[PDB]
Amino acid sequence: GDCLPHLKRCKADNDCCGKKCKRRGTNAEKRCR
Repeated sequence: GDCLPHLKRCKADNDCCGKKCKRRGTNAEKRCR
């Protein structure tokens, strides 16, 4: 169990520590933003 930072690549929407991972469309897995 560990969320990603608010600026590192994320493999899932709920993978960052902000629960807001950016992507190329509507939530997917680009980078924590």
